[PDB]
Order: sequence, then C-alpha cells, then structure tokens
Amino acid sequence: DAGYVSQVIGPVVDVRFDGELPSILSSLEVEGHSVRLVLEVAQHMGDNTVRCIAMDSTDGLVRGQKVVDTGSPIKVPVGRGTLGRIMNVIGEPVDEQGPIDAADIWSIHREAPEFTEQSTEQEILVTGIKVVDLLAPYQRGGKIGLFGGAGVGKTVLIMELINNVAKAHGGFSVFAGVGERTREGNDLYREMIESGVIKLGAERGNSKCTLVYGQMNEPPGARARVALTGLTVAEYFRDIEGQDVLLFVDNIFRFTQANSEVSALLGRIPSAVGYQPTLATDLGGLQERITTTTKGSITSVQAVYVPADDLTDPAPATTFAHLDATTVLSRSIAELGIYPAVDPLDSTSRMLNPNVIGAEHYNVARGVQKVLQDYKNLQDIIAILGMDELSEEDKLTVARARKIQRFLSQPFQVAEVFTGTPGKYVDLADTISGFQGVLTGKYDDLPEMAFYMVGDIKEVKEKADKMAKDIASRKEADNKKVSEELKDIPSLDKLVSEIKEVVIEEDDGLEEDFKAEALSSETVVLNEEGKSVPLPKKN
Amino acid sequence: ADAKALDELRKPKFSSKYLIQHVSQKLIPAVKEWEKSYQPPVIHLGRVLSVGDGIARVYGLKSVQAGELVCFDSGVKGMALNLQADHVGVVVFGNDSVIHQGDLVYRTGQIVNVPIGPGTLGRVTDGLGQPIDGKGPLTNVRSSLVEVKAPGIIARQSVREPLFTGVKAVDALVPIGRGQRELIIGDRQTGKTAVAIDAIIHQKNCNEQVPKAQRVYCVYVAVGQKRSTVAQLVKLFTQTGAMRYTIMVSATASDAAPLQFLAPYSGCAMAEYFRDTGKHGLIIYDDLSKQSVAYRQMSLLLRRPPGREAFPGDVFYLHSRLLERAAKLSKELGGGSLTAFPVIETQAGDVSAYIATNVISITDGQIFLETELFYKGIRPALNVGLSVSRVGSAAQFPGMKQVAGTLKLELAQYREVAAFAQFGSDLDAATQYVLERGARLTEMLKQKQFAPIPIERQTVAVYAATKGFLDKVRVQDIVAAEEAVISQVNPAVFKILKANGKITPALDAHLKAELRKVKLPGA
Ligand SMILES: Nc1ncnc2c1ncn2[C@@H]1O[C@H](COP(=O)(O)OP(=O)(O)OP(=O)(O)O)[C@@H](O)[C@H]1O
Ligand SMILES: Nc1ncnc2c1ncn2[C@@H]1O[C@H](COP(=O)(O)OP(=O)(O)O)[C@@H](O)[C@H]1O
Ligand SMILES: [Mg+2]
Repeated sequence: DAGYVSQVIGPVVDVRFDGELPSILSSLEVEGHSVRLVLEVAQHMGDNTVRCIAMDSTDGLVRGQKVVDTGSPIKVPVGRGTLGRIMNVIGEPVDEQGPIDAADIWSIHREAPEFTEQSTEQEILVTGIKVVDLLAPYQRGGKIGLFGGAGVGKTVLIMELINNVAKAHGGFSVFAGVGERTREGNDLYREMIESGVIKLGAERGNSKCTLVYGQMNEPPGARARVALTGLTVAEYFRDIEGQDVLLFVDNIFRFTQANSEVSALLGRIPSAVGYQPTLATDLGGLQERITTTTKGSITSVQAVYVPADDLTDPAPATTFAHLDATTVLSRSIAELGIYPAVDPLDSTSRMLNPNVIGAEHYNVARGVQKVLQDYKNLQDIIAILGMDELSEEDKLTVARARKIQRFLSQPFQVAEVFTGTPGKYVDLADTISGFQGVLTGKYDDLPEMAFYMVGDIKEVKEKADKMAKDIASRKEADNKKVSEELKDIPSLDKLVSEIKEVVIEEDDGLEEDFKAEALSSETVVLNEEGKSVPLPKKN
Repeated sequence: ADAKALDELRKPKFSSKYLIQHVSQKLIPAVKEWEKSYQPPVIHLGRVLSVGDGIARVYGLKSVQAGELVCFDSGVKGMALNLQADHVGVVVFGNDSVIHQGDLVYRTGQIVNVPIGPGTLGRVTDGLGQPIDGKGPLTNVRSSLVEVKAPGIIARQSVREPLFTGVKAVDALVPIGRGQRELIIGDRQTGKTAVAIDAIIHQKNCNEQVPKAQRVYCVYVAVGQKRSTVAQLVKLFTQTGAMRYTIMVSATASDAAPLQFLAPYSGCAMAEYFRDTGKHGLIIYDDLSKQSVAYRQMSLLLRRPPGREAFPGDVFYLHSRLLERAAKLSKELGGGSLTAFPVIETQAGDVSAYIATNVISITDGQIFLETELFYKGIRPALNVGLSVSRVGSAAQFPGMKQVAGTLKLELAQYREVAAFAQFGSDLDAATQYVLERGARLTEMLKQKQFAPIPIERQTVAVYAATKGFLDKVRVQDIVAAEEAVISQVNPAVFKILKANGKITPALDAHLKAELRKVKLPGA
C-alpha cells in the first residue's frame, strides 16, 4: 500500500516500498511534517526503493516516517480563477487568499507537442524598444531569449516587456518566477496591482496573469519544477481556451542549476565543468513544450542569467540552439552608460530576413551591422592613432557610429522610478526610417548625446534644440542671482525655528512583547524510552 | 536471485530440525559466557562506529531527523546533516578528540537554536550561543529556529529607507537600501572590513538621533577571522561606544567547520528578531567565502559528490537562503527591515570564481574593490563603472539624489578618457576639462579609515565639486581643503538640510554663497 522514508541525504530522500513501486515522476506525501511536502521520484535505486527530490526543506524527516502514494504526477489546479494568484510549484496559494478558485487538476509532467502540430507562420512582435524592433525582431508565438551578466539589466527588460506586450494584448499571460530574488518578485506584485493586471476584490476573474513563483529561498526541488508549473498552466490556456498566452519566465539558468545541484546527489557523475550530465533532456524537454501549435499560441519570454559574460559554459550554450530571438546583454554597453545595453552583434533574431518582413527593414538593420562591426574593428585602432589620418572617408562611418550606439537607448516606463526621464512606447516604421536617416547622413548635423535616451526622429532633433540652447544658457556670472538675500531669502537661523520636535527616549522600546524566558544551563537530552532527561554524567 | 526468492526463503522448507533443539540450548550459555564483550542494543540512542576530524558516523538513532542537535557523552554538541541507511553521519561542533569507537550519542530532539533577543546587545558569542566575551551567560534572551525559510512574497513591501553608510564613496555612488542585499566583493587586504565597519560606527552615532523607528542595530558575523582580529574589533567597538548596539558572532579559524558553517546562519537568527519587532537591522556576513570553505570541509569528509572547484552541488542554496531571510517586511508585520553585507574575497581577480558567480547573482548591488585602485590614492577603493544597484532613486539622500546624476554621468565619460593619455592631446577645452573634472572627483571622493561622516555633511561635500568652488584648486590638496570647507561654513546649515532632506530652492541660495565664503588652502 504505502511506504516509509528510509534514507535522508540533504535535499534528496529515499523511500522504500512494499510492492507496486510508484511510477517515475509521481508525487509523494509525508504526514506529520510542518508543511505539506511533495517528493518527486527521479530514479529507482533497485531494492524496492525510489529516489526523490524535495519541494521544501527536508530538515525534520525522521527515518521511517509514513509516506503515502498519490500514484500520479504533480497536480496543480489550472483554470480561469487562477488569474490574479501567486502560485507555488505544488499548487498552493502563497498570496493568502483562500484556496485556488479552480478545478480540473492536470498533470504538470507530459510529453512535448508533436511534429505534426507545429506552426510555421511568423508574425513580427513589435515591442517598443528601438534596439529590439529594428535589430532582433521578436516572433508572435515564438521564443524570446535574454542573456547577460548579473547586473547588466535583464530583469528590468522583462517587466518593461510586460508593460510593452503583456498589457496591450487583452488576453492572458503568466509570470513564471524560477529562482530569482524576492525583491524583483515582490516589487512586480505591487506594480501589477497598481497597473491593474492583477485585481483584488470580486473582480478576480477579469485579470490577465498568474504568478508562478519558485524564488531563490526554496530548495532545488521547487526551483527545478516551477518552470514546469508555470509552463503547464500556460499550456492549459492554449489547448482548452485557444487564447494567446505570454509566458514570462525568469532565470531559465536557475532551472538548469536547480537540476544540477542535486544531479550529482542522485548518483550521477558530473558532466563538463561541473554542470549536470543530463542537461540536454532537461532543457530540451523544457523548451520544445514551449511552442505554438495549430490550436493556440504561446509566446515564450525567457530571461537567462549567464555567469560573468562567458558564453562557453555549456549550461547557456545549450540554450542558444533553443531560442529564435535572442537579446544578448553586454556589460560593456552598460559600462558606456547606455540602457538598454543590447549587443548589436551578439543579439540576432530569426525574423531578420527580407523574405518575410520586407527589404526596408532588413537593409537598415544590416546597414546597422556594417557600421557597428567596423566601429568595433576601429575602436581598437583609435587608441593608437586618434582618428586624424583616415583621409575623411573612414570619419563618416565612425561619427554616425558614435551616434547610433546612443540611438539604441530608451527611457523605460518601469525604470523611470529611478532614472527620472519618462518612458516611450515606440512604434516600428517611424524609427526604421529614423534609424535609416542617421545611417545615411541626414542627421550628421547633430552633436553626440542628443541621441541618448530618445524615441522617434522628432525627439532627437528636439534634444539638440534644448542642448543647443543650453550651450547658449549659463553665459552669465555677475549679479542679480539666487545667492543674494534681497528677494525672498530668510536668515540662516530662521530656517531652524520651523523644525519639528523630535523625541529621544534612550531605552529604545525592546521589552514590550519579548517573552524574556530562561534557557537551560545544562543540555537537555532524551533517554532510550524517549522522555526528556538531563545528560547522564559519564563519558 | 530475486526478492520473491527471498520471500520464498521466508517460508521454511527445512524438512528436518536435528540442530534447532540443541542450538537453542547452547545459545544462552554462550552469550552469557561472553557477556562482558557485549554493548547493549541501542535503538533511540546512538553509538559511534567511526569518528574523525568533525564528521562522526553513528549507528542506530531511529528517532533523529536532519538537523537535530545531538549531544555526545562528553558534553560535545553535534548535528545530523545526512542520515544514511544503517548509520547517521553526525557533524561535530568543536574539537572532536574525546569521542571513541563505542561512546554514546544522545539526541536532544530540537532543531539547533542559538539564543536571540535584545539582551544579547553587547555580547560576543560564537555560532552556538556560548559566550566568549567573559561576561557570563546570556540574560533576557530566547531560542529561535535558525533553519527558518525566508519571508514570503505577501510579507514584503517596496524598500524606501536609504541606509546611510556615512561614506561618500558609498552613498553617492552606489545607492543602498534598508532591505537591499549589498555585496562587498574584492581582493584580500583591500578594505572590505573597512567599508563594513564604517557603516556601523556611522549607524551608532546616527542611532542617538533617530526616533526609535529608523534605529538600525548591527550584528557583525566573524567567520574564520583570527582571534586577535576579533579582539581588535571588540576593542574598536568598545572605544567608540558602538558595542552597546552591536552583537558579534565570531567563528574563528581554529574552531571546527560547522561552528563556522552555522555562524552566519546563527548571525541572521539574531537579526530576524530585530526585523520581526519593527526595528531595522544591520548584518555583515564577513568572509562569506571562508564560510563556504567551511561548508566544503564538511561535505568532502561526508562522502558527498563534489563539483566546481570541489565545492558541492547545493552551495548556491546555502548562500541563497542565507541571503533571502534578510528583507523589508510589509506594514502588516511591524515594517521591520534587514540589510545585508556579504563579503566575498576574489582569488586575486576571478570574477568567474565559483562562489563569486553565485553571490553576485543573489545580491542586489555589488561594490568592487580592486587592489589596483587601492594604491592610486583612492581609499576606499570603490570601482565606479562596475558597481550597480537596483532601486536607484528613493534609495539615496533625496537632495543627493538630484546631484548624483551630475556626479555619475560626468564620472562615466571620465573613465573613458583617462586611458587616452598616451598622446598629449588636451584638445578643444573638453578633453582636458573632463580630465580636469574627474581627477578632482577622485581627489574629492577619498576619505580616512574609521571616520564616519554623516550624509548631511556629504550633501554639502558633494556640492563642492559639482558646482564651482573647486575650478581653480589643484589635484594635490583637495584632501586638506575639504575639511576647511566643512569647518568654516556655518555648522547650523547641516542640520537644516538633514531636517529638510531635499535640495529646495529655499535652501539652495545659502549653499552657493557659503562655499565662496570659505577660502581653500590648496595653493
Ligand atoms: N579606506 C582606507 N584608507 C586607508 N587605508 C585602508 C583603508 N581601507 C583599508 N586600509 C588598509 O587595509 C588594511 C586592511 O583593511 P581591511 O581589513 O578593511 O581590508 P580587508 O580586505 O577587509 O582585509 P581582509 O581581506 O584580511 O579581511 C588595513 O591595515 C589598512 O591599513
Ligand atoms: N533602461 C534602463 N533604465 C534605467 N536603469 C536600467 C536600465 N536598464 C538597466 N538598468 C539598470 O540595470 C540594473 C540591473 O537590473 P537587473 O535586471 O536587476 O539586472 P540583473 O538581471 O543582472 O539582476 C538595474 O539596477 C537597473 O537600474
Ligand atoms: Mg579584514
């Protein structure tokens, strides 16, 4: 019928069974624990023993405790009521609003959608970031990748992409938090209640998003399957409902790391540099479930933390085959102070072809690639020469190229809480010819930084007008200034007579609810009969 | 040869019993002739098979869990990290020389608990709750769960409180928060202990001003620091008075591994109490790489599989829940905070080091301290172009916040033109002036070790290089001109800006006049 935990090694525990062993990728439950604990079996030991992975911390499992079989894979409650809910890996409410108002639980482990039901019709997903929609154009229902180091600006692109595409769609979306910080988790909960994507009250059914959160605090059972828990509710809305759902998964690398933290612990030799031996079927099984079929559409948005901007590690080097549109973030362009710091060379999508979009889109983005590759091949030699002997034919594809690295920049709506400048929702054909102009020489007349953090071709000519005036401004130093006391300025002590009286009490309020109990001077132990005794005094 | 053949072996098919009648008669005199050589059968207790170096392998113990404190028969405390099939691997707190093959192991049943509370303010324990400061046991304290998971998503709010460090190299250049996880990653002997201790002495001399609801108490976790350095910092905390509002858990390098492994964990167990009861808490997890080496010692004796640099698999999860339990709660649980300082020493410049890539991805902001910048006069040797934060505005002083954009972006161009000094150009009054500006900005932003200067003096001190008042002053003597800018101005204007908090035009008129009223000794 049921079995017992026989062995605990950190975050993997071993359950023995007396006949009819559970199928692989089923769910187990322990009774008498603090929280409900789900064990997901990964391999059979051989001696009537499954080997598990732990959805929460194992600190507390006694050897021999009762383990029941649910006989079935992990079931999350899918449904239309799940919108506006912050969801766990194992189906829990962690936003503390009752149970999940949904039915028809579904197995979150399945096979990939087959080869026959594959979509090849491609639609350009216009986002609103001038480096995305020109250079690496995303695909509707396709895949969106995001690499970059820790501190280059990956996650602030993701919520910016939510404000771009997940608001102006009307349907449903899903934010799949896989092992990121709670800070960028909790802040996104506030900036979707205020932006009205997630609602509270009796309007829970008109919302647009579910949040599946497997953040960094959980042990790697939960950080390894929150990718699948966020995935299957997106694949539930695809096949049953037909709506296009946007999957915003964060830190796909943390999905592959959470596998790799216990993959050695299940009895496997480490692979290349120390990552997991089975990363191919782990990630390849993850990715090809995220597609768009004949029945519906899933537009995957993937953020990946890469360690120290090195793309030779095999845990992101399997991901490059698995992403059509890739927005590779360079720390160098952020060290230039340019946001978004999207690489003009490393970030290249699959929509970029004149056989689909049109020659007017493909030629300027290729024209961007000529002027920016040669700018990289010349900024090595500009430090030996200083750009003074080039005979005025290589001083044209440089001066525009120093402008075009600023013309990838844009103030963000989600970032204006800490940058001050208001964000732009930029369209496509207005800036393609705008990108085309500064490549051609129509805007050679302008200075350097008028291109920085702007939008259309109207705002670049109007940053120079303000900039040109500001070189005519601050041309005075004499008198009639703020520094005199004649106009409105009080004396220095009459500021001080409006200060509010701040009380200091020196005892700080620390003995009001703290139950200042006593602790034992001698360590308390148990006896063989189990009752509490002090230590029997003998070595 | 299967288990059904084993269950068929449970059915007796002997067909004769011409031994069992007699071997049952000579069994009991045999076991009672050799009765002295029998240790008793032990079920809910434990007894040691193998012991060595901090990992002791104990037979039996059917009652223990993972993470239950056990007590050996000499009084030594222990911890059950993994539980194998027939035995339980027990990690040993302290020196392990007293344990033999055959000694008793007593289960205490509880999860490991180190005493928490405000009565510990002024005491130095190790990672186990035992006092080393020579002031006896801890009074008005209580035990708490050190293995607790972090506060959830519904429990937190957006951070607002800036957490002034008292350092102009920090508060203007890297915005810190009160619930922000700030990493101090550098080389060895480069000022990492300098930046952390500058924050606490500032937070003590700004603790006797703030009214009960921004009072940031500090716990400084010493992992693997030698015991003279522990007496050094206790001498530093006492001789300014900071020990009144300072707890310090101090795991030396001459202690065992798991006392160093638990000391940041017990270090945050104190500071969760300051978060739970509405106050603000400072935590510094000093030498957090050396705590991870203290993790690597236990596993590689524990027959556990190694990975990158022979560190185990789950070492990301170690530093994750060590730095996720520091937070800023919502209004519904007091509104308390915790702000985090992990210290990671690079292996002389490996940012792709295995511990580094974990802790740079967990934490919110990082502060690079190269050994390059430490000898160019820049002390503390903060790297500006490589240091990022998260929350930006509403994480600095708000009057500083407007002038910080004038400070950061001019520093951004200056780091690009500083390496272009191989030709002697100084062309068109801009390739010299941004060299003339940012060099004085570097000569602005140096300071002294153990000199906590409040932000209200720094919002004036940041104004001296952003405006004029320094456009005729050399690159040699700004470090003795800044103090005369501090001294000769009216000492009442610093209080009213910290009273205001923002650069109003009502106060902007005074701040342009008073810096020409001062006369600079750089000449
Ligand atoms: N801001 C500073 N100004 C002047 N000297 C400094 C400064 N910071 C550090 N030092 C020098 O560096 C030495 C070590 O300081 P500190 O312990 O802060 O560095 P650390 O990198 O934390 O050292 P460790 O790596 O050993 O912990 C001190 O002896 C001091 O002489
Ligand atoms: N367009 C932008 N405007 C303002 N700040 C930005 C922009 N792009 C990136 N940043 C900065 O980059 C930093 C890192 O952001 P984040 O996505 O958290 O990085 P990571 O994904 O590496 O953790 C943020 O603090 C943010 O202020
Ligand atoms: Mg030090």
